[PDB]
Amino acid sequence: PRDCPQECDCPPNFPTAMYCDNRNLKYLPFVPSRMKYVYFQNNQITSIQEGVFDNATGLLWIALHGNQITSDKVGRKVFSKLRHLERLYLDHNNLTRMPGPLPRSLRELHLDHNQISRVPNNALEGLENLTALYLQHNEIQEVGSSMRGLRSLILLDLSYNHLRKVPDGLPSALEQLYMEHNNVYTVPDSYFRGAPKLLYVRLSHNSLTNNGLASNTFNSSSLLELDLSYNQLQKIPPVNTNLENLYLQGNRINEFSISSFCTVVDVVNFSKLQVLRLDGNEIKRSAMPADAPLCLRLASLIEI
Ligand SMILES: *[C@@H]1O[C@H](CO[C@@H]2O[C@@H](C)[C@@H](O)[C@@H](O)[C@@H]2O)[C@@H](O[C@@H]2O[C@H](CO)[C@@H](O[C@@H]3O[C@H](CO)[C@@H](O)[C@H](O)[C@@H]3O)[C@H](O)[C@H]2NC(C)=O)[C@H](O)[C@H]1NC(C)=O
Ligand SMILES: *[C@@H]1O[C@H](CO[C@@H]2O[C@@H](C)[C@@H](O)[C@@H](O)[C@@H]2O)[C@@H](O[C@@H]2O[C@H](CO)[C@@H](O[C@@H]3O[C@H](CO)[C@@H](O)[C@H](O)[C@@H]3O)[C@H](O)[C@H]2NC(C)=O)[C@H](O)[C@H]1NC(C)=O
Ligand SMILES: *[C@@H]1O[C@H](CO[C@@H]2O[C@@H](C)[C@@H](O)[C@@H](O)[C@@H]2O)[C@@H](O[C@@H]2O[C@H](CO)[C@@H](O[C@@H]3O[C@H](CO)[C@@H](O)[C@H](O)[C@@H]3O)[C@H](O)[C@H]2NC(C)=O)[C@H](O)[C@H]1NC(C)=O
Ligand SMILES: *[C@@H]1O[C@H](CO[C@@H]2O[C@@H](C)[C@@H](O)[C@@H](O)[C@@H]2O)[C@@H](O[C@@H]2O[C@H](CO)[C@@H](O[C@@H]3O[C@H](CO)[C@@H](O)[C@H](O)[C@@H]3O)[C@H](O)[C@H]2NC(C)=O)[C@H](O)[C@H]1NC(C)=O
Ligand SMILES: [Cl-]
Ligand code: NI
Repeated sequence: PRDCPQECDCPPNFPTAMYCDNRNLKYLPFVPSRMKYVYFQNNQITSIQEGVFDNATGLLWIALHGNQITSDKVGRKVFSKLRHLERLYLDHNNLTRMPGPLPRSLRELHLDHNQISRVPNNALEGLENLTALYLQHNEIQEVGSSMRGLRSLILLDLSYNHLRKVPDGLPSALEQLYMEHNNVYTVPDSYFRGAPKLLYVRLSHNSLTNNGLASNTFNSSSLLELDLSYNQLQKIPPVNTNLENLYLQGNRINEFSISSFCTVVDVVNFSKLQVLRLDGNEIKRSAMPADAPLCLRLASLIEI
């Protein structure tokens, strides 16, 4: 049992892999039953025909990035019988909608550099082993509640999109969240309290104003780095003493309030901030009081 499409290469030393990448292919051949790894990247494929993977029920990897696939030419239920699929690469195509339904066994999903306009609420239903989701460089306007059920998700990249609203609910294991270069103008009260293990957040180049925030929005005990540069902030939003890096350059901040870092300062209460950028705002260095180091006791680099 070693049949192989003529346009592809199947190594004898590794009979469960099939290489069809970078060959000017125009369509997908039907995959042999034994295959676990298939590589179709960097061709001129335009469609994923119905039933293409139905013989290979043991597929783990599918690489389809770097083609010209459109959403109307993704076959019906084409991924449905692949109940062990772990990794799927669909970045750099011509997709306008989320493909699906997707197998509940997925661990990584790449969908960046397409033209996806929206993530419906049920688009990622049941993917409880998904650890990384790449969606940057699309035209997404909203994702709704699609992220709530992803119990294993560590990384979510939504940067360089058209987001008007932050995701309505975050999963509990999330550590990295990137949403820079979007159109966010509001963030709700206690938004990050639902993500106990969140470490890195980027929200630069959006349309944030203090009136669109709550007092405690960015006060979270888990955060290490927070990037909010080039918004339209007039005041330093309050933060937790655990925060280590804060970027606020290119805003409209017109006062230095020490109470944004520490509500009370004593021998054991103080900010652990190491890096702080406040340059490109409406304050001079003299706006920072002489006794500021009592609060910012660890600040090694402060730019104003
Ligand atoms: C996709 O899969 C089909 C069917 O797979 C068959 O059913 C599965 C449940 C497994 O048990 C497979 O092992 C099994 O093959 C493949 O078609 C099948 O091809 C084989 C040839 O290797 C056919 O067997 C032969 O059939 C002739 C005619 O009856 C006999 O004279 C021979 O003695 C021998 O038995 C088998 O009949 C055929 N099955 C069907 C339903 O047509 C198909 O090749 C495969 N495609 C790829 C690309 O892998
Ligand atoms: C899949 O998408 C590619 C790329 O689409 C490009 O990026 C998008 C974000 C939009 O901005 C699109 O407007 C943009 O094209 C498509 O490739 C594109 O094909 C068209 C023709 O089909 C190309 O236009 C030509 O451009 C040359 C100059 O190089 C002119 O001389 C021609 O007269 C003609 O106008 C376009 O340049 C090309 N873009 C890229 C980046 O290669 C692709 O067609 C599409 N595939 C499907 C199946 O929809
Ligand atoms: C979500 O993922 C879990 C667990 O995945 C596991 O953990 C990873 C870190 C890796 O180590 C993976 O290799 C590993 O599978 C899935 O649960 C697992 O399901 C498989 C069935 O496909 C179970 O296989 C069994 O394993 C036992 C040995 O304990 C054998 O005796 C059996 O014959 C059978 O092969 C596996 O045990 C099970 N693991 C756990 C920890 O539950 C889960 O299926 C997956 N979710 C979805 C929807 O696919
Ligand atoms: C950032 O957030 C911390 C902690 O926030 C606490 O936990 C959240 C989940 C919410 O439930 C908050 O409501 C809650 O306060 C803030 O630290 C907290 O500051 C308050 C002062 O407003 C402390 O409360 C006071 O404590 C004294 C002495 O115990 C009492 O006498 C007072 O009556 C009053 O209750 C609170 O103890 C303190 N918590 C911790 C864990 O340190 C922090 O102020 C905030 N930062 C900014 C800039 O707003
Ligand atoms: Cl980039
Ligand atoms: Ni880019």
